[PDB]
Amino acid sequence: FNILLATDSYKVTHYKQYPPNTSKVYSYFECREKKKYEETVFYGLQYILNKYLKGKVVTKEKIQEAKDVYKEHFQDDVFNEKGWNYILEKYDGHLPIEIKAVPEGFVIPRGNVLFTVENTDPECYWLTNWIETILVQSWYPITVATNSREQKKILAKYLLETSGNLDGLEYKLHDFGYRGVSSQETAGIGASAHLVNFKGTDTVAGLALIKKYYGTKDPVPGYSVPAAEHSTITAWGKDHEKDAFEHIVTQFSSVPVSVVSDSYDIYNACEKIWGEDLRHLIVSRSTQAPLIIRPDSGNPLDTVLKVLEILGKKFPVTENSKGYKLLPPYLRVIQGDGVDINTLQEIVEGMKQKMWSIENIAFGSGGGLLQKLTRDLLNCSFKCSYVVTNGLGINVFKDPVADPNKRSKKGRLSLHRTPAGNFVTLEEGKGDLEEYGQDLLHTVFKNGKVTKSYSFDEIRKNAQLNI
Amino acid sequence: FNILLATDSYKVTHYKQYPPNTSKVYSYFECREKKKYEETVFYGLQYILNKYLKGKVVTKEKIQEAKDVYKEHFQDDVFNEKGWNYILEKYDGHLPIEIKAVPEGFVIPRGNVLFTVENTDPECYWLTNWIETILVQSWYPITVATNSREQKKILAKYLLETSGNLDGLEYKLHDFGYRGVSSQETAGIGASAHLVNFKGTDTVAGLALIKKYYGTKDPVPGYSVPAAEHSTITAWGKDHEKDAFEHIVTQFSSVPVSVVSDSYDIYNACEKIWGEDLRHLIVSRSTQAPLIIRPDSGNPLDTVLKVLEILGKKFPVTENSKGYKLLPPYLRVIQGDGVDINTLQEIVEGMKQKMWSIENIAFGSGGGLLQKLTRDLLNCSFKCSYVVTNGLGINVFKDPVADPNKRSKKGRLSLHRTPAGNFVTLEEGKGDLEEYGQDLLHTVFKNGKVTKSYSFDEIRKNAQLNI
Ligand SMILES: C[C@@H]1CC(=O)N(C)N=C1c1ccc(NC(=O)N2Cc3cccnc3C2)cc1
Ligand SMILES: C[C@@H]1CC(=O)N(C)N=C1c1ccc(NC(=O)N2Cc3cccnc3C2)cc1
Repeated sequence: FNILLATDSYKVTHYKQYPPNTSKVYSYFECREKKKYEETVFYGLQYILNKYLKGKVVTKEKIQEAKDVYKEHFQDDVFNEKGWNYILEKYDGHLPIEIKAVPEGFVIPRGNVLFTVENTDPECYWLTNWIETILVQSWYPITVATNSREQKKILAKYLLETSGNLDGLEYKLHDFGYRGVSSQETAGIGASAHLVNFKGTDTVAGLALIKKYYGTKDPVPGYSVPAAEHSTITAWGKDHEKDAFEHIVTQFSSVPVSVVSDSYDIYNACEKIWGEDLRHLIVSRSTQAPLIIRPDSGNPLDTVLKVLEILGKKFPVTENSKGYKLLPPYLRVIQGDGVDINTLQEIVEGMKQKMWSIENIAFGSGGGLLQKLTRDLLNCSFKCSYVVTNGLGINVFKDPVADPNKRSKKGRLSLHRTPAGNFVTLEEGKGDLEEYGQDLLHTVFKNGKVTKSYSFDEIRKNAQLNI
Repeated sequence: FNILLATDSYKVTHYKQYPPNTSKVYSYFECREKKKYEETVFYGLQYILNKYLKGKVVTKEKIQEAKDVYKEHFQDDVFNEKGWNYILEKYDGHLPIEIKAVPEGFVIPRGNVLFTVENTDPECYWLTNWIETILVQSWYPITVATNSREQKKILAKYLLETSGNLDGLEYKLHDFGYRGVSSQETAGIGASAHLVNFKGTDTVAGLALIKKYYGTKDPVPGYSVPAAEHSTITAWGKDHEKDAFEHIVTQFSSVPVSVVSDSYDIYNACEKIWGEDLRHLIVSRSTQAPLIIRPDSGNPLDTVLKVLEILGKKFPVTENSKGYKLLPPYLRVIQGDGVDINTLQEIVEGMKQKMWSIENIAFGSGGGLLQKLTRDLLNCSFKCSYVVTNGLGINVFKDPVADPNKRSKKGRLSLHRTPAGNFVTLEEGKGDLEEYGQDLLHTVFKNGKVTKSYSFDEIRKNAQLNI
């Protein structure tokens, strides 16, 4: 990795575009508010600080590599060799940068400063926005963690209404999205952002990232159970679906086992194969080792409601304290196809209307959880708010005529507790008046060293639901 | 990187789920047909073969790391230590796998075999689908390359109608999506997939991936020009937008320069600042070094049409051979906000309706180009089609009752030229009859060695538009 090749091309030319005699460029990141995701989980910055920004990031070889590449890329010699050499010689290749950030796991309303960046050496005014591209990728873990947590709110609300408790809440949305993300690296980041809110994952890459960059008291942050795919059923031949089911549940008789049942006909599998032919292998299983039946095709709501109606008539169904129907403890369902925040809400409301407890079901989400997200969802944005030119500080901003929603904040920023216990961002250095107590941002990075870190345990505690 | 921790958790348990006495598992990847992306660019497999699959991928330390992690992850000892040890001892940690693939750059209609995977050792039946997760991530570079190319078709069609040529087509869609993707790795893969079709990029990460894994005769596969951001304008102070514009165009007087002009009022910037105050610096510029005015806010179509109307009345507009209006060669426009395949089509059709040539404009796309894409768009899918159990080959498939569109192909597959010059996938080993030509799939991977490679130059040639 070469930080000199880890920015937008145009930023290579920016050191020649600022006003001459500029000693300071001070920039900030926010989840810009709109005209519905009203609060965001801050998670991911620490990963980036440690992997890409900290220590000796500049060498004589990296400056040369970059000079050679940009000479051909621009068909011109615009690369700032002198500026990068200054960093190598003065600070042994350590970035003269101060980053202040909200603590990780913190749940902040839209339109508040989450972190600030500035240069600590007047020579390195250009460096602040060089690293915009790297720092803005914070959007991804922030967004995954926020959208995961909003899904937990929906599951929590319906599990409480239909069961009267939150038992198993942290295992009800399982990460299926390893194959569905753009890269191995994305898989690690995304799975880690999900585990802020839940404990169930099949995206193994997430575990090593958490261990290396955050840490947990427990040996692993995430857990899984044995489960079939279409290959492990269909390999037996079309006329031997029963022989496949029997072999799989018998191999995993004393642990929970998920078996995809839609290879040929989901409704036949539930009613005839599970419901009659193999009934005797299901009803004998322990409460700690249920069969979990997995549909994976058709309208998600309609398929879940019909599978439950089928199983309710073949197995001894009970009625819980609140009047909702419950399968026996050895039998559960998981819907692992077409699950996003929208269809999740559709299914649990649909199940509630037909008097089925949410105790009965868990969800698998892949693309909906880790891939079908953009920087646009929470308006994740990095902008310059304050510069010092000719020894004079100026409050700086954009305010486009045709979009007031893209207006940026002015001057040096500070995050404060209101008297009612909410958050406010003070602009124009007004935090120095100390009318709102102390700044809630901490220095997390300074002059190539990480100065403050959080365990994955702390982050989980900060990210807890109200209830 | 540890390939033993680079799969879906549930696949760790699959070696116990296949029929006993299974010596072969043969699986295939396709872009499944629907009930409108009719043809896909095959690109990305080679990257994955070299980075993750080739050579000694298994060590005594990696088997132990995996055994320790999975023991805690499952709260059970399910990990196949024996199977992974066999690969270490017999093949010096080299994967006993054969992968056949269509050549990279190839444009194939939906629902055709793109690559096949199988084990070369009867012991390693389980290995074929272990690597599904890693191989299926091919969806991302395939999808980016396909969607980029469809956008090139739209640009090509309207540039021809309005100008009568394709001059500068390969520079008209510029990659802005470095900050908008989920990771550094994704940035590299995505930018590389775009450069299959175009030569303009700001996602620098793409250049090193191409050089390392593919190669070009040319020194670099992608190019860029100097450009401003809001920071390099707004840093001058609200009342000095003119002083900023003048400084920037003067610094980059002999090369093309992009200047974002919407910081406060885009319409004022075009009509008064560019159109009157600084007119004398624009009209003096060379045809090889134009000013490119950049709006970045408001309705994309409406803003482009109004900026052009403004500039058409302040600058000497010509009428080309085909009756469409053309700015002087020293003045061009780029729309770099809210550009996806849909809005791209909206704008060029809108410009055509108002008799503006597509010569006038180029596009910047970030999230639309590299992030706002899923595995669902082209139905990228990996399925088992053929097994050998008890020495007997079986043709295998899924066929869900409630979704015929998820039906998979049967038996050993082969890709052929039809007599009319189209593609067909033969099922059930029917390719072994010589009734069609040669199989177009070539062995690209066998027993830990990459056996066939393509230059980025070859891939570009294969991916060309007809015309
Ligand atoms: C163990 C949890 C808890 C629970 O209460 N229920 C009902 N279900 C659980 C569960 C059910 C199923 C799985 N795993 C799966 O079905 N997988 C794993 C997986 C990964 C990627 C693509 N497809 C699949 C199929 C994982 C956990
Ligand atoms: C030079 C190309 C070719 C051409 O014909 N036109 C009209 N425009 C071109 C061009 C126009 C603009 C740029 N670059 C930019 O405006 N950038 C670069 C960039 C990257 C990420 C986010 N924002 C920006 C702003 C690069 C190339």
